[PDB]
Amino acid sequence: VGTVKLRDLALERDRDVDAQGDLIVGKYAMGHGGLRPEAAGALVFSPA
Amino acid sequence: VGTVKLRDLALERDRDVDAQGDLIVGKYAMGHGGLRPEAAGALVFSPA
Repeated sequence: VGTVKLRDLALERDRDVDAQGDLIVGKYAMGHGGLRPEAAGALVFSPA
Repeated sequence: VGTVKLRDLALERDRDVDAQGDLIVGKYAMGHGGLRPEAAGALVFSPA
């Protein structure tokens, strides 16, 4: 399994005057996938 | 009678960029009530 990164975590603050409030936000961007099917497995329960 | 203040009068300004203007605001917070019933009265009219 592999991962590709474009951006990292960040925080930001802002103020609103039409509603008398405050704001906080965080964000990033990533992607995931699988590479080799011959290096994986699982253990399960037998059918009832 | 009495009065209780939590915040006092204040003013504030802002800038709007999507309508090309400015804003001005004023605000406060208060509450009112009565304390002593032995120092009050009223004058009225006779019925009918």
